[PDB]
Parts: sequence; C-alpha cells; structure tokens
Amino acid sequence: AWVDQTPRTATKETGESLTINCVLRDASYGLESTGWYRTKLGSTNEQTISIGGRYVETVNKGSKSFSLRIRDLRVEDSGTYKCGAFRLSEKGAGTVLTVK
Repeated sequence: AWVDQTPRTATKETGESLTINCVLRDASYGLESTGWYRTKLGSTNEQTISIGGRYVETVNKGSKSFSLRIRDLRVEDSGTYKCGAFRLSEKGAGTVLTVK
C-alpha cells in the first residue's frame, strides 16, 4: 500500500494556515488509526503531534482520506510533517513546511 501526502512542499507565512492531505492508496483494508508527526526544524527526533487547538484533523475513512489543517502558522512550526495510516505504520513522504 502507500500514503499519498500533498503537498510535498509548502512555504506558507506567519499567521496563515496549512492543509496537508493524505490518502491511503491501493490498499485492500480500510482506514483505521491515523497520526501526525512534526520534525521540528533543528532536530532529528520525530515527535507526535497531539490533535487539538491550532492543529485540526479531518478523517474521511470511506474515501481513505485524512487531513491536517494547522491554523495560525508560527515560525516555530517550520519542519517536516508526516501522516500515518494504521490498521504497522505506513507513512507519507512528508511536507517540508517553511514559515516566514
């Protein structure tokens, strides 16, 4: 299978928002758990994102689509975002977000 993450690059600016879009492709099973991971520009440590507030996730299992809008972008938010589809992860290749 694979996850189809989009866009592969977003240089947004501060105050703006970002919607990353994932879809579970060519997979015989449906969509179950989902998950997002920042890698803060600075470190190699990939860290789970905890959905709430500025980050708002929308899941359409059925179309195997899921999505994260990050509202009110800060400079602190620049980094590489990956989504995860679980039933074994399988992960999109990420969005290199660059802010301000």
